[PDB]
Amino acid sequence: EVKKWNAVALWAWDIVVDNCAICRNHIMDLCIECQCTVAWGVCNHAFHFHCISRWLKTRQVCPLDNREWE
Amino acid sequence: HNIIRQEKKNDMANMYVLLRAVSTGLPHMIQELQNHIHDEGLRATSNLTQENMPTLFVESVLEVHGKFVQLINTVLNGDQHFMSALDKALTSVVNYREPKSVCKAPELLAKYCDNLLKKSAKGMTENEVEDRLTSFITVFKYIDDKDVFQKFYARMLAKRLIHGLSMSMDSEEAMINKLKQACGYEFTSKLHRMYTDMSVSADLNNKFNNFIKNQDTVIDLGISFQIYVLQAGAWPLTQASTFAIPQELEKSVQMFELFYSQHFSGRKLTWLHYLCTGEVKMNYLGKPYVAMVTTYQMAVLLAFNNSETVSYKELQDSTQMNEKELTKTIKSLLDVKMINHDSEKEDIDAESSFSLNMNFSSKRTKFKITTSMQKDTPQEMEQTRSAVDEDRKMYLQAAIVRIMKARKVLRHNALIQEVISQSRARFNPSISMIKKCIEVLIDKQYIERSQASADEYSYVA
Amino acid sequence: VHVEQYKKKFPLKFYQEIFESPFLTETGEYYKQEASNLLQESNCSQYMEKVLGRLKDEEIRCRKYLHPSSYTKVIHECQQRMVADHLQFLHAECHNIIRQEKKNDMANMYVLLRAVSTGLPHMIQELQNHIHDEGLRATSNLTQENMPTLFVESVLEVHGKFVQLINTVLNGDQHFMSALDKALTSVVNYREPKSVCKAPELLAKYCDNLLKKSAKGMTENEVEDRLTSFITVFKYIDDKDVFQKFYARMLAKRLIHGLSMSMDSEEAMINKLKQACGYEFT
Ligand SMILES: [Zn+2]
Ligand SMILES: [Zn+2]
Ligand SMILES: [Zn+2]
Repeated sequence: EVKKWNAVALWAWDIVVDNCAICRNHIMDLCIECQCTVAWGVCNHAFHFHCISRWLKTRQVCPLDNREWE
Repeated sequence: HNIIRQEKKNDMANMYVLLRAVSTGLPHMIQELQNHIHDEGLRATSNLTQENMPTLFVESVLEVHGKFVQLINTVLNGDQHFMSALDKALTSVVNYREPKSVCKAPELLAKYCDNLLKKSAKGMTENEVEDRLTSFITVFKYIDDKDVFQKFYARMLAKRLIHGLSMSMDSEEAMINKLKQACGYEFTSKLHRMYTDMSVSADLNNKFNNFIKNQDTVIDLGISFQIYVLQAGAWPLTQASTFAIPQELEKSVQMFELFYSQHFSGRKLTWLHYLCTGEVKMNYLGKPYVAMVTTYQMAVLLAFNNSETVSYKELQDSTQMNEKELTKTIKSLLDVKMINHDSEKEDIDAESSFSLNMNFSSKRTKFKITTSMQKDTPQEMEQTRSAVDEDRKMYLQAAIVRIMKARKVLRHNALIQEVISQSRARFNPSISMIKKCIEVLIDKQYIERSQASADEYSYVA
Repeated sequence: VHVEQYKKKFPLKFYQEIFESPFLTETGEYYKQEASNLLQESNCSQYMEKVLGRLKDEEIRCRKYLHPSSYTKVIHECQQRMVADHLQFLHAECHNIIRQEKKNDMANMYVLLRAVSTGLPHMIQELQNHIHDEGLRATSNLTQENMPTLFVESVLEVHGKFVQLINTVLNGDQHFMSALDKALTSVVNYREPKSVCKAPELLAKYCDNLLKKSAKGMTENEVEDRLTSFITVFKYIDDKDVFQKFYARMLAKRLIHGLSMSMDSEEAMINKLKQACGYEFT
């Protein structure tokens, strides 16, 4: 009828280890040019809209996974 | 040399001041006092052995030190030479080891401090706790292999924290502050990360609950859920059974993973099911009973909600759990007699089938399996010692590399001595182990034996 | 080789013209075949182990059989066949290796890639991307509540661990510690904080905490060690002049009110800065 469950979560290989792979800035702070906009991508990776826009216009590939990010 | 063995305080003062007047009177007194204190401390520490009570190993030493310090303050005017001699004499006492026997002193001190912090020690006031631990750190000052104590205390602290068995986080924070002053911040950085993660987990659960309330569609998980989020860098849980989660927990797992992906992007979660525990309610009996069991035990119990009798193959397929731990879990459940083994054989085999115990009766409606984390297994200490040995190997290799690079040219004995100087505080190293590390680094081409002399080593790069 | 004993010019010409060329050709062909076969099946780490095994066997056999002169050329050909041909594949996978590393695994990257000239510089750049990014995690996570303590220990730990990794593994190649300095220098100076020179003024705050008497304080001997470690951070910091202007102001307030715990401590503080910059800075 009633069930209670205690669990432990273990995490590694964070994207916030590198934060933006485009710029040298945090996942939450402003970009290099900007310093605003957290644009989530279907690529399961978080980058600034200014970062992903600039480094997608010049190269459609995502540097981390070597494929296309949106 | 005779008059120290049976001493007269006035005579001691007279001979002490007279020897202080002369230039060379002191060293014989210093050495003989060091030897006498060494022998007395060895006699004191050898008095008791394996009497199930570890505080004596601390307490007696304290007393001896106290007695001696009183004397050194009373008639010796607290001369620093005598202070240093007392320190040298007391160094051997704690670092005493039986032949072929490893030094259990760091283990004993870790057990003592853990026992003080455990809720089993009730009626003990916090001020008295911190006074005892102030004495404890003073005793610890004489320990050589701080790394072993560090690892043991880290494991014990993790065990206490995961189950909330500590007095109060202020107490352990004061302890880590005291240890940090004692050996530097580096000695306590991982433990500070541990405490920080423990503190943050509450806000993590709060944010998770806020996300739950903020979902577009109201979700009824059907279970009460609490989870704890752990960093890989400080938690000593590096071991990784292809166990299958029960379907009831799949909804909660998926929704929490979605939460963590949305709020903490790019963080890859890992589940330690063997550590996850939970509350199970049996309603098929005459009274509703409540059990505190692990996820593996819970999965076996839920497998019976669809059939009263389950074969071993069915359980193993439903859980995808390895034979050894599945057998262990089944035996543990059989011990409480919540299930009945349908095969006459005492050994559980592949053909073993198990039936639900409709006749189960317990003195408590809500019951728990005793935490074996408090229990000590001889294998665990040996594994910890092996890990510490590997860490010592790596650190000694590091020290050799740093010294060799800093000098850019050095002798064999000079490298050995500088390694000895660098690692003396961290642990007691050994010459043969240093030579082994040197050979290994030669094999990997960090250093090369000098062409002028094999006793000199030169940096390859 | 001994037949041409008495010829004055080109004594080894017959040896090279009868034996060495076919031996080189067939050994190159054989190791091309072996490299292809191993790459067809092996894993990156296993291929790494097996190429080292083959290169260890080659030295032994060549010492056993051929002339003392011809070791180098055969070894060079063997090197030019295995690692050089598949160098691009090794570069591709190196990204994952550095971000999460096995001590033995990525160590052998240094040994193999050292022989080929062009391969090495790619790795040194990849390390900078990882090491700098990790430091950003250390900084951006810091809380504004107690700033002075956070910077001093955090960046040192990042510096200390990466110093520990680099020398235990990569044979401490000079170029590599240069990569350490450039990335670390970049980290300490950022524009994201609203206040410009936020870190340099916070150094004075950390010094201000040490400028106070702090009767319930730590040992002055280790205090100098903190300052000794503090200077290590100071070198990576660009705006040294801003620090001196701020530092004298709080130093003056500490001195005029006697807030300093000991005059000798300040003298060492002055002395240590002298070897750092000195002259007008001190
Ligand atoms: Zn960015
Ligand atoms: Zn922006
Ligand atoms: Zn992506």
